[PDB]
Amino acid sequence: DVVMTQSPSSLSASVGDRVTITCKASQSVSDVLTWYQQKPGKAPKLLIYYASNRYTGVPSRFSGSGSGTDFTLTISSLQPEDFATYYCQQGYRSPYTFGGGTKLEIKRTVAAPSVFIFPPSDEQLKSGTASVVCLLNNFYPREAKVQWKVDNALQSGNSQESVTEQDSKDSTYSLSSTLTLSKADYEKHKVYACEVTHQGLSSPVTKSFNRGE
Amino acid sequence: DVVMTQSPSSLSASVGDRVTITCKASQSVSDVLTWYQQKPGKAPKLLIYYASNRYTGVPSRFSGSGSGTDFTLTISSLQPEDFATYYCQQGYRSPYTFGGGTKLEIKRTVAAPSVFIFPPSDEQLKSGTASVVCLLNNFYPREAKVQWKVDNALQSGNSQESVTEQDSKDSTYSLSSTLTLSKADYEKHKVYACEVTHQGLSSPVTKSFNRGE
Amino acid sequence: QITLKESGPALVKPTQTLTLTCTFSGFSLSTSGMGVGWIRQPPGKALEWLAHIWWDDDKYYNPSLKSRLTISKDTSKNQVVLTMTNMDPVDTATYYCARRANYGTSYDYGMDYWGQGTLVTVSSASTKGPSVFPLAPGTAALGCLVKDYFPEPVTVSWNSGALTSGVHTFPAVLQSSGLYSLSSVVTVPSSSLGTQTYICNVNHKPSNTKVDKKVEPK
Amino acid sequence: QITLKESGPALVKPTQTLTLTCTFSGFSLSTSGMGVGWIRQPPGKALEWLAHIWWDDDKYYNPSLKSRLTISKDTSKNQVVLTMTNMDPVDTATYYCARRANYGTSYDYGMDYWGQGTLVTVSSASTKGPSVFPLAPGTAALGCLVKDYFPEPVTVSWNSGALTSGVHTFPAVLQSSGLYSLSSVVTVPSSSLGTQTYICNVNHKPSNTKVDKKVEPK
Amino acid sequence: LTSSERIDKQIRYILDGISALRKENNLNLPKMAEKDGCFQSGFNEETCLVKIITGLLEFEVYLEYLQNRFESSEEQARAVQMSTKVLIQFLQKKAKNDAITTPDPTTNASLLTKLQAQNQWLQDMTTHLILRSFKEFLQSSLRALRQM
Amino acid sequence: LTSSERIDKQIRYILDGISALRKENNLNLPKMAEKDGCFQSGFNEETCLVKIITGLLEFEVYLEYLQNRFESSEEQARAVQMSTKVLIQFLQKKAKNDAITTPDPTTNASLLTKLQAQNQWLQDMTTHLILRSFKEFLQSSLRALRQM
Ligand SMILES: [Mg+2]
Ligand SMILES: [Mg+2]
Repeated sequence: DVVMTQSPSSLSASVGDRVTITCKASQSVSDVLTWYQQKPGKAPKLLIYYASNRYTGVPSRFSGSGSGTDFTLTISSLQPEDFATYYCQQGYRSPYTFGGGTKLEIKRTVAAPSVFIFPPSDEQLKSGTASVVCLLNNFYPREAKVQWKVDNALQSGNSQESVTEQDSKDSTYSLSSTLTLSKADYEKHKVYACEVTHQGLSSPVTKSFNRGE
Repeated sequence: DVVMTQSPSSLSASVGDRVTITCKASQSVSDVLTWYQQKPGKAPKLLIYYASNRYTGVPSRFSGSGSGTDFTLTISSLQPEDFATYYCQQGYRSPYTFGGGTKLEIKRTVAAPSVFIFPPSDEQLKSGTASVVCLLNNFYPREAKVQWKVDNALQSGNSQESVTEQDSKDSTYSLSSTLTLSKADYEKHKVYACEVTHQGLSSPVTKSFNRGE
Repeated sequence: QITLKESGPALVKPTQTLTLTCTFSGFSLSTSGMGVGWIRQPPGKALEWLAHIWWDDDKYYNPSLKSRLTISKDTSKNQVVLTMTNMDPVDTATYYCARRANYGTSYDYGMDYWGQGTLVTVSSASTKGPSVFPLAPGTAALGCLVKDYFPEPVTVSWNSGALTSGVHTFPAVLQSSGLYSLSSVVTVPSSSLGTQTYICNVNHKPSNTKVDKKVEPK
Repeated sequence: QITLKESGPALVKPTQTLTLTCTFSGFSLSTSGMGVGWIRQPPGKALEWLAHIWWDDDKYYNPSLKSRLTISKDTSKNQVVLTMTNMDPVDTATYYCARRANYGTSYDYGMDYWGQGTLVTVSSASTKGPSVFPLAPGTAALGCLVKDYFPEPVTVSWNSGALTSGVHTFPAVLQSSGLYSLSSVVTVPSSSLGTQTYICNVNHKPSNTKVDKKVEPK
Repeated sequence: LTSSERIDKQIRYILDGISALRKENNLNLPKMAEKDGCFQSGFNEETCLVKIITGLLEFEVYLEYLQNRFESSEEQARAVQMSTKVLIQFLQKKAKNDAITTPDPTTNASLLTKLQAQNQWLQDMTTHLILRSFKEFLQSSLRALRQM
Repeated sequence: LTSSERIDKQIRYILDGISALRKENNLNLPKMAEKDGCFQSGFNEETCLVKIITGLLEFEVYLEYLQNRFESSEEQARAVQMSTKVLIQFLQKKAKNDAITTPDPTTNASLLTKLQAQNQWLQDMTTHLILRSFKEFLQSSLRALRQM
């Protein structure tokens, strides 16, 4: 019956910056509006209740405002601890509809990734397939690409990427590019290299280990 | 420090009669006075508190009155259930001194006792001594005397009397005159008789059993 | 449910410590205006108030006996203890503990809740269990005789409490031998002598003695 | 302490009943103004309010899903049950239950207490336990690889929770084979490799599978 | 009455009223100590009376606080009484369409006499029950009212 | 504000005041039933409003009862306040021999502001503690006073 709409759907700001997130209602819900903060996977945490009243324990930098159909959440001096998705819920009438959510990202100076490679394990090789993992730790921005080379032959369709959510301790990300081959493919070649293309590098740095190490 | 004195120390009235029990104080205890009713052996039962206020459950025929040093407990229409000793306690200052107590007895028409005799038991005879018991059930007044005859010889120093407290069901008493002899004395004679002298009799009725019955 | 129960010895030697314990339930001695007192009653005598302890540990005593009297409480176990030392035969009595509540208010009922009472005999004579004998004869009575025991009291039940009608239990008489003796009879119809079973249950707690005897005629 | 915890299956076949149970502690659902609701969140998606039950059994639902939704409560066991039947793969999500308290007052905080949430995967694929392999190299990283399991999620602890510093656990990636795969690494100093023991504790509750692997170089 | 009797009945009157009212913070309220002389362990007829008059005067401050608290509750209950009366006018004005029942004024007078005729435990219980039933009634009403 | 908003904030005001008051008898108090139309199992925008206005008017009787109860407590607390003042005059008159301490009027004013500055749970607790300490103080005093 009620539709809540949030804008923007995503936001990126620096530490010490100010963040503005708005939420509109299809019909008036008076001041009965509630903001939530959600970390990845974890359950939401209560921030503001009744539009402008602060829940116990919430820092003073969080402040909501508005009534009727226009509502706004404001973070005064942004800390890296505030990395989360912020949701909007009206509690006036059923259904207690949520908003689309606003993903808040933290900015920082461009950081080069710390790259290390792990070879396939002995137990995995003594089985069906093999997997080579390229670890890229603590870099920003999240935008990055990883290419795999096997005997100087670029691969395709053999790898998948996994990225952590933004580490609120330093606003960095981490990548895990896993190259999956068969046991016969790992024996048919010798050299295995990971090619990292990231903004924090002057050149696409390549790491590699050999079959006999 | 405080001395409570009750008068009379004993009282006897009929069913449906009125009873007056007074209690005096050596010094003023205001209205802080408490009456108790005590059955034989059992713990006292609360009747009146604060001189004239009735404790929960006490029948309306109980009513106390007075203040300072003159206090009075009154039983309007006496029932045979009211057989007890009534006490007087001041709760003003320590020591919380009691009165001497007033023993209330119930009057009734003179009742003749129902007399029966029990011979010494087989187990008692097959031991040190022997005991003959003369039972006198449900009589009034309590005044009664019992003589023992052994081969028509009146005894002395060989018997003791035990009397029940007044049976509030019918205001009667019961006697237990126990004659104690040695096993040789019970064998040296044959006839054993109990001589009951009571007001409810026109003549001192005698009961008896023989050695071989 | 409010319950106060006394606990202690039924027999104390002369010039020997008497320790009585009153355990209560249904109220807290830490409540404002609450108090527990001790009152004794020699056999067939008037009551005598002994001691009292209040919620704030302000203990009071009868001035005549304060020399040998020490009262104390433990509100965590609901226990009030009155201690009498150097006991004399003059101080043989039934010892009660009573509850005094709502001291200063218009609900100061006084000693509104009492315990059963503990009979304390003071004598150097030892404890002895009783001997029970039956007594057998439109009514002819029956009963049984409980003789030669020390100290008072005993409990005589008939058919485990199923028979209370027409029961006259006589108080104990102290024989010149120093031991007590009593009898308990039941007024029964001569019709039910061959139908019902008449057995007396004699219990002497001071010696943990329990005797049962069946009554039959001859 | 207020605790709400969801309980239910991690895997449901298509067109098969899904039964979720929310057990709470620290409050009574019979309290005036108290209520418990159900809210779900598909992986990486926005929240969607599902149902709600009040203290007076006045149940409310999201109008779009009321056909397959039946909520009920048992205030004697502190349980709220939401039942979804004929499950579809579109309704795979993390299912939360939340507490709504003091409804009409100025203390209507909203959903102020939530549970951890239960990840519900809907697929005919069977449950499979994972396979764990170590990953080994002034810092050279280490870790271990958890591969080929179904369904999500797993839990990867390092040294039974004693090691949380510098840990980057990566989210699972659904392989084209249909099974999930993830890795968990620890940024360790190369100095402590021969001193401390680095073992990862992999726990996959949907299959009651628990695996431990030691990480060593070569 | 005499001097000690007027003291006893005046205190008995105050103690009864306190029980009628009774149905972290580190505050210093006067208490009775052993050295104050009001115990048998050192009973002083004058030292105790000095502590009594002193403690009651130092208690007289907190008695004014209690009257402010119970007056606040009296002003609180009268506010709920009048705020409900406005809530009636709000709802009937929004309705404007009347099959409305209004209670009998003399039936209410007969009930108020009966509600207050019972003892204090029943009236403290009745006060306890009226508050819960009315708040639960409003929460059920407001929920349906918000669905409009 | 609009019609539904004034209803919501007016009810929110009443509900807050009821919680501020809250810290056998078979009485008929209005409740919300399924057939009254205020539930989802049969939601009627008019049948529910008829039950709301009716139930509140039938509740308006018991609201007058609550004001009489809280006024009785206000009159009760003011009586203990004045009865203690007479108890002071009684005791000092019986003494007549004065090493008497009288509290500072402005020190009491600073305390009353602090006692009422804390929140409602602390003040309900403070009211709870003042009553127990004063009754216990009087019972200890009266006991020593009766020993004279
Ligand atoms: Mg006023
Ligand atoms: Mg007035």
